[PDB]
Amino acid sequence: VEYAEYVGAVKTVASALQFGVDALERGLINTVLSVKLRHAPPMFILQTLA
Amino acid sequence: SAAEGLFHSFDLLVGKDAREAGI
Amino acid sequence: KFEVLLGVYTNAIQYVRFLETALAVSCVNTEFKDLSRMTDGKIQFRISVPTIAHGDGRRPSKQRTFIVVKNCHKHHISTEMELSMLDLEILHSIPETP
Amino acid sequence: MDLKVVVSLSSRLYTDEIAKMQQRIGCILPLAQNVQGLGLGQVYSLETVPDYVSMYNYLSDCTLAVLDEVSVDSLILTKIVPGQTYAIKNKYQPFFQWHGTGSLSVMPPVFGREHATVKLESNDVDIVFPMVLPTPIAEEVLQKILLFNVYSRVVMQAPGNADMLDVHMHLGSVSYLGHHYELALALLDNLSLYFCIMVTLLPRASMRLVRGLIRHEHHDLLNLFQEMVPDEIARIDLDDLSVADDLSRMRVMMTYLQSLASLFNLGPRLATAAYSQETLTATCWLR
Amino acid sequence: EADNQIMGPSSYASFVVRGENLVTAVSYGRVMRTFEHFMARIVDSP
Amino acid sequence: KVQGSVDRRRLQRRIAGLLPPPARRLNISRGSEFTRDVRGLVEEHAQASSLSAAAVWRAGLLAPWRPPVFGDFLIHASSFNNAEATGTPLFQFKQSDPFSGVDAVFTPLSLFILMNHGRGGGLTRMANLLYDSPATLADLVPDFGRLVADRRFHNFITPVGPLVENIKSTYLNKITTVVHGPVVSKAIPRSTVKVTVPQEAFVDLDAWLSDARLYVALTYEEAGPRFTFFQSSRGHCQIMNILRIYYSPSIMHRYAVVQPLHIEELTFGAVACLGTFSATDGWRRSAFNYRGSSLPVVEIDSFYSNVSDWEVI
Repeated sequence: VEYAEYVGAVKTVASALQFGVDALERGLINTVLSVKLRHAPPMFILQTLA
Repeated sequence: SAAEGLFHSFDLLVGKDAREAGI
Repeated sequence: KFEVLLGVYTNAIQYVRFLETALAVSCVNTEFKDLSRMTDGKIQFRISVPTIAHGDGRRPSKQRTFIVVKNCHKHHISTEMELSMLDLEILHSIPETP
Repeated sequence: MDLKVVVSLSSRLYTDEIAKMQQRIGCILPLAQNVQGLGLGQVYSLETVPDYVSMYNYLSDCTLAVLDEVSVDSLILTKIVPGQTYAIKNKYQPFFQWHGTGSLSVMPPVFGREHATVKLESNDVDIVFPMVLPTPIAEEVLQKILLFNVYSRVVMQAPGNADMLDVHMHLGSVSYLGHHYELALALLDNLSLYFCIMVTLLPRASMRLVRGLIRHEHHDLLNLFQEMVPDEIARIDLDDLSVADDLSRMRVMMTYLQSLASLFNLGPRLATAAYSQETLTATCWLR
Repeated sequence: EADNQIMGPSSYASFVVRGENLVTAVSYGRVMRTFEHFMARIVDSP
Repeated sequence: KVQGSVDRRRLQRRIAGLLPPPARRLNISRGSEFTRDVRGLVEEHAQASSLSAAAVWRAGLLAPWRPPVFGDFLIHASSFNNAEATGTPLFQFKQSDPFSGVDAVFTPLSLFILMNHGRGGGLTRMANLLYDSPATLADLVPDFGRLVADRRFHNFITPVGPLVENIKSTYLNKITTVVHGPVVSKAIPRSTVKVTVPQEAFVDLDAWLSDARLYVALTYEEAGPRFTFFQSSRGHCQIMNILRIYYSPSIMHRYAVVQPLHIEELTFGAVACLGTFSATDGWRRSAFNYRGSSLPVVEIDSFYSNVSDWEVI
């Protein structure tokens, strides 16, 4: 029974670590999409400037 | 004191291989 | 492209150690290797004074061994070392390419 | 446990920003992370008047923090736990004193707004550090600024009653532990007004409460001895007023006495143990 | 100046042990030789 | 021959699992002994910061035994007496002179002889026997009669908790007092500490009522002040009311004869909390003896001195 509880705790810690890694893998794309939206002048500007 | 009831076995000399004094 | 040649001057520092400096003459120093082991702040001194053999008075006395005690100071020196995170992540992974 | 908090600055900085964090590394600031709301920079914005009660209730609302480092973009700082002790310096525009005072105070700087507000033209965050000062120094300067702005507004009403030279002889010179310090000069105006209405409502409220509690203990030593002292000129005019206006007076009276009692208590109450003069630092824990 | 440098130890001294050499009684010659070593060292400087 | 309710192996491996890690040595003696310590350090940071199971294992493995702050003072060895006990709650009187290389503190016997010089049982003769002259502590304090006339004696006395380390010198005795946190021994090893309070200046508030905090109480009796020490397990914020009730039978009874002027003298005493000791251990009475005679003394173990501010009664 404590083997089952300890395996459940290992699954909890592994799910939390996978949650952290998945949080960075989505946060990295979020920062990339923020930078790509920050260095983007709109098309009503670049139809003439370009 | 603190040595009021204890036996002493050996000592630890400060590298005095022929001298007996010191600390 | 080799663009420009800059010269910088780092500062040479004469690094000192306690045996290298000269006031270690005063202090016979040891390596006690764990200072938690001594559990009394005082240290017993066995002072044994010799005797001078007088003959005319015929008044003999032994070596008047008297014992005093003296304290043991303790100190606590502390500093910081600033190692970077990326250098430790480099050091954890042994490379093979030059 | 890392009690350190990280704050990313918006843009890139420059030289005297590094010089002014090197000036203000030792001093401290409150908290709310978000680079706009770091400390009192949302009260010292000049589009509103910098008030004392809003800033004080914000300072008692939020926690406190020790600034530690400013790189090109980071703001490395640690906050205040009640648990363990941190190291504090003065680094303040008034350089007052540390002579072994076992009780400290943290108040917003009434001596100078710009004296503790540091400004950056590239970063409009206008952050500012409230003045840490010992408790007798704190109570002496709060008295000597409150009565000063009271006298200033009274001279503005009628200048014939109060003067400035005899009040600058005494109410501009705090003196504590042999040291004789000098200080002279909206926020103190409204703070004085709260005290002004509290000390004018305290007569009717005081006679009403001692008339309610006057004969509870039907022969008390303590109650009769507190009744023998106060003013014979005071205890006459109570029964003339209506009920609802009386209880509204007592209600506003109780709200602002609790507010001014918590305000006269020195807010963030630090406590020092051993102060080093040659390094200008002391160890402090939250109390 | 009598010199310009001095010879000193390169490391700290370590604590040596002394007293619990728990070897057995070897012979009569060993105890007699050690007794003569401990007592005739009174009158001998080298 | 039979089986116990506990197997020794399971308890042994549980203790081995819940054991704290050893503190990291760093040999500065030999480079061969130095490179292994720095390799252990970089492996420790690697397995404590890399995103794997090692980081959460070492994070759960860590226990948080924090050392308390200490107050180092320099007092005159003639204005002090080293024959008093170790765990005595000292009271640093604030010296207004900046041209003072030393400071001055107070054992309860010293301020007791100051209050008796400003105006008993066996403790007054014990304090006259320990501190032989009250004139020394009388001209040690600059303004004693004036500051007790204006009744601001309480904020000029800052309690610094109990005394632990006290060296003995000819001039300028150095003392070490724990100020915040647990009382503990610093230079002498961290084994055990007690707090000695004089029993005649220490009364139980709850026995008069009929955790465990400790309160220092100044009172301004109308012939001259007195300190008393109050122990109560009651509220931190409901200590003013009960002590107001306690000093109520004395205040007007000796305040009928006095009336103030140039207004002062309204503040009747002030009270700070020295700190808290545990409710598990009580206070055990003992005897404090000087070479003349003895005096009953109260020992308080396991104190956590957190000195608050003086609060007027």
